[PDB]
Amino acid sequence: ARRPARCYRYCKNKPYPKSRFNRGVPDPKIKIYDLGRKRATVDDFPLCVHLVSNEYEQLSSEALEAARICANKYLVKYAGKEGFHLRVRAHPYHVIRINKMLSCAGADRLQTGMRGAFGKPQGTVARVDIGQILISVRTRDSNRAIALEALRRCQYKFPGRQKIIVSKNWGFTPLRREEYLEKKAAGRVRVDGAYVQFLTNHGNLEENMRRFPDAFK
Amino acid sequence: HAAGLRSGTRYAFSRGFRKHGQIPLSTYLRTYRVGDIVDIKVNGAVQKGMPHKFYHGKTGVVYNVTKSAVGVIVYKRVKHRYIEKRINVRIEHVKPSRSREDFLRRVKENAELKKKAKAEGVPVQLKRQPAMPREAHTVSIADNKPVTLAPVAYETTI
Amino acid sequence: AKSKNSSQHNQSRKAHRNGIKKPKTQRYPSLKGTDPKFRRNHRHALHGTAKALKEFKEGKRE
Amino acid sequence: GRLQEYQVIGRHLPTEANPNPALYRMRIFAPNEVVAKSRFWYFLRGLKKVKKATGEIVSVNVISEKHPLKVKNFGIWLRYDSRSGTHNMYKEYRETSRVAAVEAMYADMAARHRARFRSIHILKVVELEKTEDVKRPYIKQLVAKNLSFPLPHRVPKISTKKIFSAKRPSTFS
RNA sequence: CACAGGGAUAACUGGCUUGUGGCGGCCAAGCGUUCAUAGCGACGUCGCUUUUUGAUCCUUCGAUGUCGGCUCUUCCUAUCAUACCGAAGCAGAAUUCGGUAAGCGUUGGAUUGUUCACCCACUAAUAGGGAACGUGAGCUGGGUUUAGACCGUCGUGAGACAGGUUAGUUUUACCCUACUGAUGAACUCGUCGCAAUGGUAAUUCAGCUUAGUACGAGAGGAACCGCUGAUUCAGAUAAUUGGU
RNA sequence: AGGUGUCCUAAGGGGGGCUCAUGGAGAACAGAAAUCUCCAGUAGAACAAAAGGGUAAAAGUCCCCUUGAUUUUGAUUUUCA
RNA sequence: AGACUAAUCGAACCAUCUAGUAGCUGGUUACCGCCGAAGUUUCCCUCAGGAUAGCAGUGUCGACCUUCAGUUUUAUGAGGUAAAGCGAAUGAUUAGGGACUCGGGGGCGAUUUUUAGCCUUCAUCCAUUCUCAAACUUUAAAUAUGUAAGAAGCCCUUGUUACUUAACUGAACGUGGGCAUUCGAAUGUAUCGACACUAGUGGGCCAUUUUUGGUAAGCAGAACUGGCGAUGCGGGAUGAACCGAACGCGGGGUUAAGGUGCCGGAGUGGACGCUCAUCAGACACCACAAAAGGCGUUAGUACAUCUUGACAGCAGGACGGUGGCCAUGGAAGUCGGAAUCCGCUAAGGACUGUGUAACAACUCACCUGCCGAAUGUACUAGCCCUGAAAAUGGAUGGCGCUCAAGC
Ligand SMILES: [Mg+2]
Ligand SMILES: [Mg+2]
Ligand SMILES: [Mg+2]
Ligand SMILES: [Mg+2]
Ligand SMILES: [Mg+2]
Ligand SMILES: [Mg+2]
Ligand SMILES: [Mg+2]
Ligand SMILES: [Mg+2]
Ligand SMILES: [Mg+2]
Ligand SMILES: [Mg+2]
Ligand SMILES: [Mg+2]
Ligand SMILES: [Mg+2]
Ligand SMILES: [Mg+2]
Ligand SMILES: [Mg+2]
Ligand SMILES: [Mg+2]
Ligand SMILES: [Mg+2]
Ligand SMILES: [Mg+2]
Ligand SMILES: [Mg+2]
Ligand SMILES: [Mg+2]
Ligand SMILES: [Mg+2]
Ligand SMILES: [Mg+2]
Ligand SMILES: [Mg+2]
Ligand SMILES: [Mg+2]
Ligand SMILES: [Mg+2]
Ligand SMILES: [Mg+2]
Ligand SMILES: [Mg+2]
Ligand SMILES: [Mg+2]
Ligand SMILES: [Mg+2]
Ligand SMILES: [Mg+2]
Ligand SMILES: [Mg+2]
Ligand SMILES: [Mg+2]
Ligand SMILES: [Mg+2]
Ligand SMILES: [Mg+2]
Ligand SMILES: [Mg+2]
Ligand SMILES: [Mg+2]
Ligand SMILES: [Mg+2]
Ligand SMILES: [Mg+2]
Ligand SMILES: [Mg+2]
Ligand SMILES: [Mg+2]
Ligand SMILES: [Mg+2]
Ligand SMILES: [Mg+2]
Ligand SMILES: [Mg+2]
Ligand SMILES: [Mg+2]
Ligand SMILES: [Mg+2]
Ligand SMILES: [Mg+2]
Ligand SMILES: [Mg+2]
Ligand SMILES: [Mg+2]
Ligand SMILES: [Mg+2]
Ligand SMILES: [Mg+2]
Ligand SMILES: [Mg+2]
Ligand SMILES: [Mg+2]
Ligand SMILES: [Mg+2]
Ligand SMILES: [Mg+2]
Ligand SMILES: [Mg+2]
Ligand SMILES: [Mg+2]
Ligand SMILES: [Mg+2]
Ligand SMILES: [Mg+2]
Ligand SMILES: [Mg+2]
Ligand SMILES: [Mg+2]
Ligand SMILES: [Mg+2]
Ligand SMILES: [Mg+2]
Ligand SMILES: [Mg+2]
Ligand SMILES: [Mg+2]
Ligand SMILES: [Mg+2]
Ligand SMILES: [Mg+2]
Ligand SMILES: [Mg+2]
Ligand SMILES: [Mg+2]
Ligand SMILES: [Mg+2]
Ligand SMILES: [Mg+2]
Ligand SMILES: [Mg+2]
Ligand SMILES: [Mg+2]
Ligand SMILES: [Mg+2]
Ligand SMILES: [Mg+2]
Ligand SMILES: [Mg+2]
Ligand SMILES: [Mg+2]
Ligand SMILES: [Mg+2]
Ligand SMILES: [Mg+2]
Ligand SMILES: [Mg+2]
Ligand SMILES: [Mg+2]
Ligand SMILES: [Mg+2]
Ligand SMILES: [Mg+2]
Ligand SMILES: [Mg+2]
Ligand SMILES: [Mg+2]
Ligand SMILES: [Mg+2]
Ligand SMILES: [Mg+2]
Ligand SMILES: [Mg+2]
Ligand SMILES: [Mg+2]
Ligand SMILES: [Mg+2]
Ligand SMILES: [Mg+2]
Ligand SMILES: [Mg+2]
Ligand SMILES: [Mg+2]
Repeated sequence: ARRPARCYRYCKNKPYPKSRFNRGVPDPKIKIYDLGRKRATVDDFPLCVHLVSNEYEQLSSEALEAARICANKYLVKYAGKEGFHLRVRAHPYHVIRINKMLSCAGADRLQTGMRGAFGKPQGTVARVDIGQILISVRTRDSNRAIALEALRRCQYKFPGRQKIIVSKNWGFTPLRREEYLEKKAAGRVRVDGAYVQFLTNHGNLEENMRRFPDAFK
Repeated sequence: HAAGLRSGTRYAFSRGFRKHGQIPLSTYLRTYRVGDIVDIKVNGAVQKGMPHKFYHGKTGVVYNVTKSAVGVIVYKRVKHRYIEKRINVRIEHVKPSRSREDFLRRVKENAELKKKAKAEGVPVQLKRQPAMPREAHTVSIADNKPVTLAPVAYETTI
Repeated sequence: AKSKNSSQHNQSRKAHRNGIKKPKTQRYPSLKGTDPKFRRNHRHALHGTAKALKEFKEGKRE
Repeated sequence: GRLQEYQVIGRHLPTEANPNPALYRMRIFAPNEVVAKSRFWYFLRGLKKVKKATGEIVSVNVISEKHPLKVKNFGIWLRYDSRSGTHNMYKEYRETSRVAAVEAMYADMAARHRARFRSIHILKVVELEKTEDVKRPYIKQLVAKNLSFPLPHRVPKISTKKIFSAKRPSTFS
C-alpha cells in the first residue's frame, strides 16, 4: 500500500478525526515530540529558531517522523546530547480514506465499480496553514549556525515551501528578550520545571508574598 | 431521510445557558385582546400547545381568546402564492410585540403637537424625512495641531 | 437507466413570472373558529341593539 | 502615471463624549484628488480605528516644487509584495522635482521586479543635501568632476512616409 | 428460436483520467578494509509515459467483419551490436557507469491454436514499441462463438457450466481517388545540349602480419597501418556448368 | 452513525412527603465491595426502547384514593394538490 | 437428425374473422402579422408512459377605482453557519515541576521490619505548558428573513345581551360628538383586480461562489443566481455555453470587447528599463509542466574588513631561552604520550606540512617593501538556462521578427 504522497496533498474534506463513529484506524507513525535535554532551565537556552510553513496543505505523519530523525542526528553530532532542546509542534489528527478497488471488489466479484464507494481508513495526516510553526529549537547563543543548518537540512522531506525565522523572544516564552530580562530583575518571575510563572497582583496577599519574596522589598 | 414534527430543532427549542429551571411568573399575568400584535417564541419546557417549527419567530394578529390559549393569524408563503394560517398557541409561547409601538407613539405626539400650532398659527413640518447631507462649518486648529502619519516598514513578530 | 433525482433550478423564476399574489385584507373578518360560548351570546346582543335603534324614531331618543 | 503631490487632512466624526477629535495629515502622490482621498482612507485604516463612514475630510491641497529648475538627488524608502513575502528597499534617483522621482520609481519597480502599483507602499522621500551621502554607484558616476562624453552611432531621423531613399545614410551626427 | 425498438444500456478501437503497471529525478543515515556520493542508497518526497490492468459510458445496435500466424512498407528512442569519445576500487585481458548518435543490422529449429513462455545451435548482436491493440473484396480457419454427438460435477425435470473432447459453406470491384507503368491536343518539322526540383546505398566479420611484443612477480595477454578473402544487400549479364 | 412492525391496569389520571450519582471521615465478625451515622454534593443519577431536547418541595422516588385509555359531533396544525 | 410432409417445418398451404392491437420507429402539403414555454411538485406493477399543480395563449367583464412593488430608509423580533475557544463542561493529546506512602513495583541500614527510617518507578492530586473536533461548546458575524409606517385612523360621551364580574365592573358590536390650514418616510407606477376554456412540456445540459462521494476524470450528486436549448451579429485564427451586445427596410455620425510591420481596415507612434536561448518568447476561459540547481545577467537585505591603506600579484625576512618536561641503538617542532611560558622586536608558532639514523636544509604561519580604492562571506526575487523521452510532415493562425514585430 502507501500510495504516493501526491494523492493527498490538498485539504479537500472536512476534518475526520478518530471517534466512536469511525473505528479501526491505524496507529499513527510519530510518537516522540520532545528530544534533547528537555528539562533545562529557561535561563540556559535564550535562542530560538522556527520552521514556518508557507502553504495551506497537508503534512503526512510519515514525513513528520522523517524530519524529526534527520534534524535530531545532526544536532546531536555537532552540538552534543545536552546542548539543545527540540520540539515538534504539529500533531496529525486527520484520517484519510482509501477505496480498495481490487481487495474489496476483486476476485469474488461482489459489487464492482463506483457502487458503494465510501472508503476505509488508510492513514493519518496533519493540517497546516500559512505562517504556522512546524518545528522549534532552543539552544545557546554560540550555536546559531548549527541550529540553522539542522533546520535547513530537514525541509527536503516536506512538500511545499517552508521558511526559517530567528525569533526575537527569549526561549519558548512569549516575551521580548529585553522585556523578559528587565522583568526578571524586578522579581516578578519565579522558576518552575523548564518554564516560569508570573506575578499577577490579583489574589490574596498572603501566599503572593512567599511565592515571590523578591517582589516586595 | 425522515421528516418528523420536531426534526432539526436541536438548538431552536432548547433553553439557553444558565436559563433552565423555573419559568418567570409574570408571563401568566398578561392580557390579550383580538387585534393585538403578538410574536411567537417557543419555550422548550412546556410541551403542550406548542406550534410547529415554522412559526418560531413569525409575527401575527390575535383573532380568538380562550381559557389558556390565543389564536393567531399568520401568512405562509407556498410557492407562487400566500396562504392564511390559523394556529392555537399556549400563552407561554406568545409575547406582546414592540413592532407597532413607534407608530402608536408618533400618532399621539403628532395630534398634540399639531394642536398647539393651529392655536399659535405656524406651519409644523411634522412628517419625517431621511438623513440629509451635512452643512458647511469651520474647524479651528488652535491647540489641535495635526500630526503627520506614514506607513510603517515590514517587521517580523514571531 | 439512471436519471436526475430532483431539482429547484427554475422554480423561483416561474413563481415571480406573474407576481406572488397576497390575499386582500378586508374590514370584516369571518368568525370561524371563535369559541361557541362567546358566539351564542354575541348573536343575542346584536338582535337587541337593532330593535333599540329601530325604536329611535318612536321611542327612547337616547 | 502622471502624478502630483497632495496633502489631505481627516478627522473622526465629533461626538458628545469626544468633541474636537484629533487631526491627521498625510502626503499622497496621486493622479487626481478623487483618488487622493481614496488612498488617505486606505492608509489610515491601517493605523487608527477610523473608516470613511464614520469620518470626514477637512482639507485637501496641492504641494508644488519649490525650485523646479534645479537638479538634485533623491532617496526613497519603500516596501512591496513579491510573489512570496514582503520586503524593504532603498533606491535613489537624480532629477529636478519630487513628483517625477515617484513617477520614475513606479516605472523602475515595474520593470526590474515586476511589481505593480497595487502592491507598493511609499515610506519617505528625502532630498540628499550633500554629495557624500550618495550610496549607489550608478549616481556616483553622474556627479564626477568635469563630466563630458560623446554620442557615437546615433541614427538620423527620417520621415516614416518617405520610402526609397536615393543614397546611403550616415551615422555621424 | 421469433417480433417492435434502444447507442437513454454492456462485449472491440478512439477520447478524458493514471489509482495500479512501466520508466526517470531530488535529499543523504549507512554499505563499500580506510572513505556519504568509483559503483549503490534506507526513512521521506517531486514527476513523466499510454505497448499493463482498472474507472467512466461521449460517438456507432435500418452492422465499422470480432484471436494468432504468414506477407510487405514506414515511423519513434527509453541504444542489444557497429563508428568516435568522457569516468573507475581502469597494470594487461575481460567487464561496469555516462555523452553525441536511429546511418545500418537484429537469425535457423523441438513442444503449444496460442500472444506469453522454455530449452538446443549459430552469431558482430540475436534490443523494446507505434501505425483503428497496422494488415480477412490479401490469404489461411488451428482457437473462440449457432445447429449433430460424448464424459464428469449440478438440477425431480426441460436443461446449465469464463470444465474437457470430436465434426462444422469465408460472397462482389468494371465506378471515384491513391499508387505502378503507357499515349497525348495547341505554338512548322527535326537533330544536338543545359539542369530547377524530386529520389539516393551500401553493410559487417575473419585469416596472415605487427607479437608470444607492450603491460605483469607469475599466470596471462592487446592495438593503428599494410595484405588477402568472406556474410547480408544492390544493379547488370549468358563465354562456360546446371534446369526447362 | 443508528432505529421501528413492540411493551404497559400502570410504566395511565389526581394529591402529599422526601432528594439523587459520587466523594471525605467514622462503627464487633466486615475485607476493594453487605448494614448504620454525620458533612459536602447544579444533576455529573433516574424517567420501558434508537438518538436529540426537557425536568429538583419534580416530570425522579415511596405512600393514599381511582379508571378522562368514557359519551356526541364540528374547527385547526404537520407531510400536501 | 426436431428429420421429412411440392425450392416452405421447433407445427404445411389457401380464403375469411381483419383496416386484428401497439406506452414503440417513420411521415404529416400556401403566405404575412402579434404574443410566446417546459424537463419541476404530489400519486400510480410507475422509471421510453399517464393524471395533478405550475409556466403559455385567446375571450372578456369590474373600475379608470389612485391602487400597487423580486427596491432603499427608520423602529422592532427570530437564527447557531464562517471565524473564535480548550490556564471553560464532554471527547482527543505532548512535556517537565511541587506535594504526598502506605496505591502498585523494585531496594537499602540487621531483605531485621507494622522502620509514616533511608532510596526510587509508575499511579494520584494541585498550579503551569504544546496541538485539535461534520455528528463538541461559554461567546458570535457578513449575506439573506417575519411584522409595522394610520381615515377600515386617534379621542370623548353612553345603548344592547341568555357571556363574564361581589358589582353596569368588563367584553365584543353600536347611536351621537370632537380632530385636515398639513391623510402623517424615499423612488417608481412603459401596466389594477376577478373569472371562463384550452395547447405544448414533465430525458435536460454548461459557468462564477458555497459544497458531498472518488487517486482522479470532457465522471456521479445538490443550494442561490445568470446563460445554451428556442439566437443571429462584432471579438477569442477555428469552436451550442466565455467577453461586448440581443435583430422591421435604408442613409449620415460616435463607440464597446478586441486591435494598428504584411496577409488586414488603422502607428515600423512617444517615454524609462529587463532578456541572447546549438528547445528563446509572444494575452483571460485554453489546450499544460514540478521538486532541486547555475561565479549568465540585473536589482536588493544583513554583517565584517579598509586611506593608520586592505583584497590580487611580485619582492624582503621568517629570530632566543630550548635538543622543553617524557619517551630512546636513535625522535633536535614534526614515532609517540602529556603541558603551551618567556626574551628580542614592526613581525616569525615549545609549529601546518616536506625532510634527516638522529641534526640539517626547505615550506607555511606571521610581519615588512611596491601600487592606489575599494574588498570578503552568507541570504532575497526578476528575465534567461539545466532538470525536459513517442511514434505520417506541421503549426504563437501563417510569413517573419533581436536598442523587437518579445516581457
Ligand atoms: Mg506509481
Ligand atoms: Mg470530498
Ligand atoms: Mg431533515
Ligand atoms: Mg433557543
Ligand atoms: Mg401527550
Ligand atoms: Mg426526470
Ligand atoms: Mg431559464
Ligand atoms: Mg451513450
Ligand atoms: Mg501513473
Ligand atoms: Mg562507514
Ligand atoms: Mg548519484
Ligand atoms: Mg524509495
Ligand atoms: Mg487506459
Ligand atoms: Mg461503450
Ligand atoms: Mg453496434
Ligand atoms: Mg452505419
Ligand atoms: Mg471497412
Ligand atoms: Mg509461426
Ligand atoms: Mg538519447
Ligand atoms: Mg553507450
Ligand atoms: Mg532507416
Ligand atoms: Mg517453423
Ligand atoms: Mg494502444
Ligand atoms: Mg487489429
Ligand atoms: Mg473475407
Ligand atoms: Mg486478423
Ligand atoms: Mg482490408
Ligand atoms: Mg475449426
Ligand atoms: Mg455445437
Ligand atoms: Mg433446421
Ligand atoms: Mg441426477
Ligand atoms: Mg463447453
Ligand atoms: Mg473443435
Ligand atoms: Mg464431415
Ligand atoms: Mg480485381
Ligand atoms: Mg618482462
Ligand atoms: Mg604463455
Ligand atoms: Mg581481440
Ligand atoms: Mg539478378
Ligand atoms: Mg545444356
Ligand atoms: Mg443508514
Ligand atoms: Mg399513577
Ligand atoms: Mg404523579
Ligand atoms: Mg408530587
Ligand atoms: Mg440532558
Ligand atoms: Mg418532499
Ligand atoms: Mg437437439
Ligand atoms: Mg405447394
Ligand atoms: Mg421441402
Ligand atoms: Mg399446424
Ligand atoms: Mg392468410
Ligand atoms: Mg389504420
Ligand atoms: Mg394490419
Ligand atoms: Mg415575429
Ligand atoms: Mg416577444
Ligand atoms: Mg429507468
Ligand atoms: Mg425517444
Ligand atoms: Mg395569462
Ligand atoms: Mg454551531
Ligand atoms: Mg446546524
Ligand atoms: Mg470552524
Ligand atoms: Mg469564542
Ligand atoms: Mg476541552
Ligand atoms: Mg480535558
Ligand atoms: Mg508527573
Ligand atoms: Mg458546528
Ligand atoms: Mg430586520
Ligand atoms: Mg413522471
Ligand atoms: Mg400533463
Ligand atoms: Mg439526458
Ligand atoms: Mg419523453
Ligand atoms: Mg463543450
Ligand atoms: Mg453533473
Ligand atoms: Mg451523464
Ligand atoms: Mg445569446
Ligand atoms: Mg463569431
Ligand atoms: Mg485560441
Ligand atoms: Mg501598441
Ligand atoms: Mg492596412
Ligand atoms: Mg517605435
Ligand atoms: Mg551565446
Ligand atoms: Mg539569479
Ligand atoms: Mg549586488
Ligand atoms: Mg597583500
Ligand atoms: Mg524553458
Ligand atoms: Mg512558429
Ligand atoms: Mg514558438
Ligand atoms: Mg495574433
Ligand atoms: Mg525602447
Ligand atoms: Mg500584431
Ligand atoms: Mg511594450
